[PDB]
Amino acid sequence: EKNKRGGNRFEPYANPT
Amino acid sequence: QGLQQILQLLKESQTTIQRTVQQKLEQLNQYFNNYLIFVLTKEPTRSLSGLILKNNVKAHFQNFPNGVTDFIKSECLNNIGDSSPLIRATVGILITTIASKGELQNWPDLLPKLCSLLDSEDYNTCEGAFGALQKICEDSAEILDSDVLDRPLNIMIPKFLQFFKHSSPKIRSHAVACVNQFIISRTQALMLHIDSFIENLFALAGDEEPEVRKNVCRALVMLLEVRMDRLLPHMHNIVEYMLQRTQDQDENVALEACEFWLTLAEQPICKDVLVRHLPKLIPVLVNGMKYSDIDIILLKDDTISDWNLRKCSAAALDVLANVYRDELLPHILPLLKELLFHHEWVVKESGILVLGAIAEGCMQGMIPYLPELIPHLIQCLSDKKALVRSITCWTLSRYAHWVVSQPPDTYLKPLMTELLKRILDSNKRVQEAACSAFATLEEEACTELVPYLAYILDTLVFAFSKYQHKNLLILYDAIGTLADSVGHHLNKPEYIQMLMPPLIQKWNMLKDEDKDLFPLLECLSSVATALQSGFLPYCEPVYQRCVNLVQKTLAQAMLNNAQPDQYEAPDKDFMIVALDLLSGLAEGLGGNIEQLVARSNILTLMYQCMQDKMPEVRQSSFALLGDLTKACFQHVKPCIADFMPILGTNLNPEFISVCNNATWAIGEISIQMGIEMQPYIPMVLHQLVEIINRPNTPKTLLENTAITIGRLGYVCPQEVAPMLQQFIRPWCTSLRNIRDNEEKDSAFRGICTMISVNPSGVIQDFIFFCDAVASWINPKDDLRDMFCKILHGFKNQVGDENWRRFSDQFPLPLKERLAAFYGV
Repeated sequence: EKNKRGGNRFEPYANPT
Repeated sequence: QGLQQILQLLKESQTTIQRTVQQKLEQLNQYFNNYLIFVLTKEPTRSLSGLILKNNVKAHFQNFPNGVTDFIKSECLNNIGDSSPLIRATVGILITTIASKGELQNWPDLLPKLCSLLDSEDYNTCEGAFGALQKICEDSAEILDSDVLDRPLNIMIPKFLQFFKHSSPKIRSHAVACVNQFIISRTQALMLHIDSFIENLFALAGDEEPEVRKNVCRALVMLLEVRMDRLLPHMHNIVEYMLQRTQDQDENVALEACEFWLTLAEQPICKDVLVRHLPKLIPVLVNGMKYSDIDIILLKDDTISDWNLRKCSAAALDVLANVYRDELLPHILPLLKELLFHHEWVVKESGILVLGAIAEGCMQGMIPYLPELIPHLIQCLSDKKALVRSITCWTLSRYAHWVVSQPPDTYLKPLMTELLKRILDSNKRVQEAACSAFATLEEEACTELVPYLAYILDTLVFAFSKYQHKNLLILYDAIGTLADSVGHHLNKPEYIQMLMPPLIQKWNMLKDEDKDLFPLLECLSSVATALQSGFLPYCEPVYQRCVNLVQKTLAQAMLNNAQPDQYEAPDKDFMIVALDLLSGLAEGLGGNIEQLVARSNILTLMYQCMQDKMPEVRQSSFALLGDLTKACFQHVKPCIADFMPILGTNLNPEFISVCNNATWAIGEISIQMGIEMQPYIPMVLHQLVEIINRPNTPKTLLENTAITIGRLGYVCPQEVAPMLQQFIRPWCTSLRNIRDNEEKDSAFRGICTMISVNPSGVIQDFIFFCDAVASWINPKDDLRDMFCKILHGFKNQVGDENWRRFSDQFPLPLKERLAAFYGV
């Protein structure tokens, strides 16, 4: 039960705010 | 003079000769700018010089000081209202460029002269001053107060509000913008002149000039968070305004209004106040999610604005689907029937977006319609038009969960095949979309993927050839995700042969400083765990390289610490990544890692990583600790005395995953550490019980905390049992949910050992313990004995009739299992 650097998956409406 | 020699260099700049005077002027800055503002202040010939000067300021201002600097300033502040609109524009651009480079301290005379000139009878000076004043307010992250202004905001705010009534549209805007730059700070002068601001905005609502309307929207949007109490009495009558503001022509106002629903939604008040409006709003949002001449730019480098009306409207919809859940469907479903099947594609795809947009929110109310829809999307996957492909990928991933819950032939198998095709699609935006979507699918469809690994590996490994940078980063994600979602099934000579060879080129190709290692090594760490001992040929270079990264970024960090000016801080993501791979090597190689660990200086390194300022660094090395502790305790033990004090001071719930890995390591330590763990228990035990009891910690932390306490009990019941009377309640509440793994068996042995040292500290809440023992379906033949004696101990102590009395608060299975299985 141990516990990244990315999350560059595709989104149609990601907010740069 | 030599000004005549300058007047030739400017009048030559105004295709080959251009680069000649451009490098001749930018270089003559050593000898200068006193001539630049001289030409502007004493048309296109002299407007250029002011902009040449502007670029001298922007590129090298510290080389300026008082000789020129003060003459520049005094010169254009007297010309702030020149009646030639190009000159005034040149001066204004200058004013504001000087005023962001050389801070506000270096030009204190400025703002008070600008605030003064707003009251000029000459309109050009008013408009000029108000313009620069807006640019300064806005281009200033820090706000503006009475110090710099030379007026109280008590006088300055109402004075802006006054200009809301100026005839000239250009000024009213300037006015609203200036006041707008004070809503966030919640500054008092505005909070007190609040009802005037509101009343004034409302008056400006129906303006004609688009800029004013944007500024009014942008205002009403801000006020919504900051000062909800005032707006609420006007909500419904002001919703309808914003509603007309989205349909409003001029997209720059449409967008600026659309934000209203994003922020409005995030407010508790939303659900109940907005119900009446959904009939009119939802259609309007869906209409915004369509496309326009965006296509023209999008088909022919293929990129548009990062944020725009389409995204905003979609985001609005996503959130709205989360606020209302299923009650949203009667407002969309009809319109969704009309869109999803449609001859005009630009329409069909907007419907596809809508479909995905509302996935998360409406999931439950959307299950009925899925058997119809999922296969419809699967045929769309192979639509003629790319933009219609890419997004059905996405929309499908949004439903990946359900797809996996149905029989794997109906939906999974066709979806997966069509995806693996799309991953290799002709154009980039489909590759990206489809590849990402497949990674989402892996996550959900776990071992259901083993039937297809050969084809899956064929696809991914092939893309390594096709793909380039942008999409390559997502491919790493998808490859790593496979390894995770499939695990050891991947460890087969046939598979290692396809997968590894390309991953190593990338490895040998990339130099140590190359930020491209991040997605690679977080991929390789998932491979390294999934293949297990399969990794052996490759581990020696992989291991050494990570330690060097870790050593290096530590070394670099030390230097920077001793001398921030002479040495720079390092990118810590490099070790956060290195550590996480050594961790995943420690997990898949288990024992086989020892020698590499023995020879290396990894543990000396880890000890500073645990002490690091940055949570993520700590978090990674604790996970690494626990991993090594499991793998080769031979080498870890010789310094449990150094780690425990760290692990203890790191049991802090505000860093939830640093804390989660701490708790986990401690637990794993004890197993290896046997009785020796006893002097260390005081270090950890109290705060550990704090965490088990403090409310609103995620189940993931509670569960680990519970496992750890048990394990610490099992091994040292003498020091752990005294406390028993305090944690059992949340302990059982937590470990009642977990399946009968070894983690659990280890944990329950803990309390069973702790009970028969301090039974007094369990009777008061013996219910929880009984639920917890009715959690077990198959205990080891000696653990059910530990339950047996402990429960019988409670039957003989309390008595036949007094125990029958106790079981009356038991659902029948719990009672029948606690009676047939244990004999009580």
